[PDB]
Amino acid sequence: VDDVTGEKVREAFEQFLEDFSVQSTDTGEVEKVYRAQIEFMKIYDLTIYIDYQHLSMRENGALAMAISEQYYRFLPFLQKGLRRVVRKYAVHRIRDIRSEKIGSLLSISGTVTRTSEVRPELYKASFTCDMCRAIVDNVEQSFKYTEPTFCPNPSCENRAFWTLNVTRSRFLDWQKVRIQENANEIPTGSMPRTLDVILRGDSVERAKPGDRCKFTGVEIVVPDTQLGLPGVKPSSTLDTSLVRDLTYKISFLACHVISIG
Amino acid sequence: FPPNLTRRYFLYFKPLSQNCARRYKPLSVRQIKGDFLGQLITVRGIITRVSDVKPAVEVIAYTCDQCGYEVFQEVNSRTFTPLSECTSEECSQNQTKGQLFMSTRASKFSAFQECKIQELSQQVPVGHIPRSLNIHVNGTLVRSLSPGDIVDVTGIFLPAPYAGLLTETYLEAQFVRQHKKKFASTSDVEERVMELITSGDVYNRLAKSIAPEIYGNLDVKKALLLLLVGGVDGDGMKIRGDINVCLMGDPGVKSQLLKAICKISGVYTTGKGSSGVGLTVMKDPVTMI
Amino acid sequence: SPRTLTAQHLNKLVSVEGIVTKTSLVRPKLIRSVHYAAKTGRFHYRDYTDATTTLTTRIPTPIYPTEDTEGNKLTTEYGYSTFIDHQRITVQEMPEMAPAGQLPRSIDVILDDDLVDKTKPGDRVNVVGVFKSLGAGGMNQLIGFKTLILGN
Amino acid sequence: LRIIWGTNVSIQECTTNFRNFLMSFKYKFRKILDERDEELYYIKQLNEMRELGTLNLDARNLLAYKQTEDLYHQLLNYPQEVISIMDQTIKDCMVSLIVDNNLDYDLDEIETKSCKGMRELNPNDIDKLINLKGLVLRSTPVIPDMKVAFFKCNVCDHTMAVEIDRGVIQEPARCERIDCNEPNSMSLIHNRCSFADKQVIKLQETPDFTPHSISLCVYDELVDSCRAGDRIEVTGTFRSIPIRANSRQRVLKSLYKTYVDVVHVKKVLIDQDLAKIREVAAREDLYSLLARSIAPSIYELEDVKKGILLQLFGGTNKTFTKGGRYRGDINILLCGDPSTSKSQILQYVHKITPRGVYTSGKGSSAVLTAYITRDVDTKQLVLESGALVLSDGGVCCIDEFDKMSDSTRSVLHEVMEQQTISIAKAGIITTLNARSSILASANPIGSRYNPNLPVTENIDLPPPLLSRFDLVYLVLDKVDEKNDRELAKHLTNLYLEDKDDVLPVEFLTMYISYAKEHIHPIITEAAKTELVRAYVGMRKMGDATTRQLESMIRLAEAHAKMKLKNVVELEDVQEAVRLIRSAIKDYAT
DNA sequence: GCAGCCACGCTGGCCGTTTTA
DNA sequence: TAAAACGGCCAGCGTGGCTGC
Repeated sequence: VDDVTGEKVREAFEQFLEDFSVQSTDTGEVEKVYRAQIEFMKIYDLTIYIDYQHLSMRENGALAMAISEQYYRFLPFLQKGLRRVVRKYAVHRIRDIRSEKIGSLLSISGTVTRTSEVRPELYKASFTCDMCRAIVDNVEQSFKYTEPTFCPNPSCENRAFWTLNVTRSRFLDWQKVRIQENANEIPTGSMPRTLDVILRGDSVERAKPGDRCKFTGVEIVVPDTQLGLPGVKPSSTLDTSLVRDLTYKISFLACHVISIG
Repeated sequence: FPPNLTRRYFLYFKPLSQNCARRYKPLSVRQIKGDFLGQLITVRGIITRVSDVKPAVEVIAYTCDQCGYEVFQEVNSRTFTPLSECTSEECSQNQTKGQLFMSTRASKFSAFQECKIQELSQQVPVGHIPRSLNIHVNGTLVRSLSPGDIVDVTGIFLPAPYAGLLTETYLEAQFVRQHKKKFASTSDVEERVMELITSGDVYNRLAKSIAPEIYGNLDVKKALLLLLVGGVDGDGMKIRGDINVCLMGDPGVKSQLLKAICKISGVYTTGKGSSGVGLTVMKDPVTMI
Repeated sequence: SPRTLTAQHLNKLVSVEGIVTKTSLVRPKLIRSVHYAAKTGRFHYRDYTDATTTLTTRIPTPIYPTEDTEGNKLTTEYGYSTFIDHQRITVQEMPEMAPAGQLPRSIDVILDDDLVDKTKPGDRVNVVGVFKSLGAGGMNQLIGFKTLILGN
Repeated sequence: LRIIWGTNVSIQECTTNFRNFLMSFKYKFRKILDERDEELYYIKQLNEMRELGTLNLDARNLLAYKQTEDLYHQLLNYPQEVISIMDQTIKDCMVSLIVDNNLDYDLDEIETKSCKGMRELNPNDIDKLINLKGLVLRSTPVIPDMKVAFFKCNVCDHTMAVEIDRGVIQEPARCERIDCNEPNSMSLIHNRCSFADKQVIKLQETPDFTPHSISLCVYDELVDSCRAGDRIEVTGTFRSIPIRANSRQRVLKSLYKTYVDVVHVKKVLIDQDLAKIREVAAREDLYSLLARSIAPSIYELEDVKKGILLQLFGGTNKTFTKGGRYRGDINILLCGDPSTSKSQILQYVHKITPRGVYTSGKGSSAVLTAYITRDVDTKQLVLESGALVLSDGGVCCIDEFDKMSDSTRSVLHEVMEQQTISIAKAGIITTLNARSSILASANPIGSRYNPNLPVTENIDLPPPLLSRFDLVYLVLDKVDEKNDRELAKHLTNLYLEDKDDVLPVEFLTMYISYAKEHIHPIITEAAKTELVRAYVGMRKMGDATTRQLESMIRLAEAHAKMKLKNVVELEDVQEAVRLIRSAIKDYAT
């Protein structure tokens, strides 16, 4: 279902980037600007620099109004298409955030406050039991520290478990800053509002407290004092003794962040 | 259905007066021994830090939603525990049991509120610190006790269940007799006011009557009478009917008149006795204020 | 004296002198429970002890009872159920009696029912009682065997 | 008849009775009102819902209407379902009206769409309608809320879903090769699932006729439907929900926690006047009519009132090609002897300013700016803007300017010169600009300003900042009798009854706002001749600097902004210079 | 060569064991 | 000492192999 929709969007965007990028003539860049971007990346070995207008150029927004709604749905499709290209060749504010904005693209500007340290990540759990073939590598990486997989195919069972291999993996570093809202848009008698933002990967350390920036359109929500909030707090009683309950909050994630302003 | 589940009413006991006891009780908090639990007492004191009234859950309804019955859980303790999926007579002896949940409109509540009573500070020993005590209020008598008053409180003395064997006590109120009857609650007023007017030389007698315990300072009493008057008030500003007269001079005038102003008119405060939070934030009690 | 009070001058009746200081709070304690059964129309009886009251190492019997034998509702009663107050205070020795130059050191003595709130912080009091040591001294799960004084 | 098990209502009597109400309203409230266009409300309002493509209602339409009185108490007792049935039959009325043309606004998609207070409120009122008022304290961030869940699996990864129930979400054991033969473990994605929006806002009331605060739990459509500090009346229904013990287990404590689930908000991110503006603009006596109508409390300081008028029409914000960046800010302080009600004048200025900030003396520090403080709920240190940031655009008001501290009044050099704020500590190293019209007042050393004495001497101000100001005024005491008679007759009339001139209260207020962007006064060549002509005579007094020249050029164009003049004129410059010269002739002593 | 009975394997429910407040 | 969670112990159901018709 989503595999088919994302696969058609994926093939059309792969054809899009494989088509012309910029309409300009020989005076300047002619064509294959994103192809020259990857060759520029081959010169530097870092990432991708994408425009919203260039993605909006080929399908006249048909493909843009496909990605701008559920981007979170289309992350691995966008990575797999770029991966096949590799093997083939080698603005709003905090008030504009709703639940319909999850997965979609929206740009937010603001005021940077309280930079944070550098901490590595994981997303490569290689955890298997006491059985001889202890060389698995869980393809899970979600927002859960569940290293050992249940069903291996050794003589070991699901309860047989051991630690995750911290030596055969690919990690990344990141920081977590909390952006403040501008003081030039807050009304009178109003205190500033806060919002968390996550800076992932290569674009790390670009932050500076006290700056105006433009952000990636994507957005996430992280699983979790929000007890007795009140609100109907869900539980995980599956359909058939007695799990935890939960109450979340809106967060933010990005991959391309320019720091203009 | 149990008859306790369908009540809609309440019952109040009634204390005996001392006149018939004379023919046929003034206790202190120190006199409240922790051995009179279950007995009938009568105390007096000062209402201090009155909490707010919040609803008390009494019985819990449980909708079957499958067999259509109603399960009921009566709770008289502070806490309780959740029950099973259904306790219907038809959900039982069947493979598919129901699934219940509570209900609000079928449950029964009751008025609940508590406060603290401070000692009279006249019956306190010469080298002790006055204690206080918690009194629970329920039902009709709720929202009827202002803090910082003098009242006769009657009740029954019951402990509460919770290092292993420490019994924390309280009092359940039964009758309220308030000393110092609140005003504004005209006949008896003009019964003395019309006589006061026809008394002759009223203006000098009025200002002469406020704090007559000093000698002299007649114009000072005139200023005190005018401070006691006050009382004054489109697309502009109103007028404040407040007077602010300062006093300079020393020394035999010095607190004799200063405490007397709050006597005739009042919280007496000093310099260091009030901090920056005193004359103008605490953890909220039982009921971020 | 509290200075030479430990190890020996132990597990006996000791006469202690000193100053009344830092009086604790007054809490009452339950001893004898009265419970009424509805259908039998009878009363019942149940007691509980702690290490302050028995003076002898007896098996502690702590939960408030209901539905004991047949299914009769053990409605508890009051008034007739007994209670006794409880209090603990500290007494350091007299400061002039101290050695060459030091901060005086102290212990505590627990009172009983008719003697609650007899010492305010700040007086001169002679005390006669019994040196009682309670608690599992670290053999529970690092220095234990905390002390107090009873029979006062 | 249709009936619900727990309630006593029906589908059709409610539907037809609501349709009866939606087809009958003839100003019945005026029939009770006795009247002291008679078409029903819902036809026109349903058309405004219809052609615009765009629920709650008030109370008097159902009281005056005799029918649906039972429907009133049914909604009063069961608001949860009656509103849904009302929207269903309103949708049906939309379809009953749309069959006239059958192509209207794309029928499928439009088809798809205070007696007493809180303290008096008994717990008996479990599910009732409560009319309340008050103010708003703060606003929590957005809380998400799942409406439809999301599930996946492991073998070929089927991803069916189910929705949220009223309290929990269920999930089967096996989904691939359905709920049989236990093939693999079900996956759960709590980010592919649907959500909702909910926000909690705590409110404080103003108990008209101990303090108490209330809260509420608005939803999707009511997100930011309230601001903080507004006088909002609150319509809602009471709730009460249990709480856990020690936030961990299922042992529910007694005394359930209660809240409010609001319905309607009283909050209220029932051009053409320009010709009248030009009529008054064509008046010859505008320079006296506009200034005289500003403050009817004082009948003097006409030059000062004119300067105050020009404070909002101050200069032309001229930035050069490279560098320059010269704003139109002007700052004028007035001072002098008491018994002038100067503070009431300044508060009136604070009232005229749409974003006025009225500060005072000895309550400020450098750290009116840099309001950095600690957070409470998140337990962090959040940097906040100061009072002058609230003055960004407009006029600020400061009292007792002579009584500032060492840090206070020294920060003002940056504002008078760069009109910036320099933040540079460990938290944030970043500057920003915040322009305003600084205006203040103070009192001299001597109770009476004596003559034959320097003005810089009898004022506790630093002389570089003293001449940095635009214009300095002097208020002196007069020994007359005539001004005291008009003073006491004027003030006696203002004091009596507790309250031949045209007094526009709001014409000037919108005139300045209209003239701020639509008026750009130009200062061409013809004025420079008179400028140098006046400037040589100005420079003749010595023993006058370029500071006074910048004062005259920013004050002449300020008057040119007045009376809607996009160019400069050789005239209006004489009194522009003379306004400064009146102060200068006061500097003889 | 096919059906019924017995033996072995798999699935579901209840009781026992462990830790925090 | 009580309550909650997970593992072990006990009970019920299904499939394959062996025996009889």
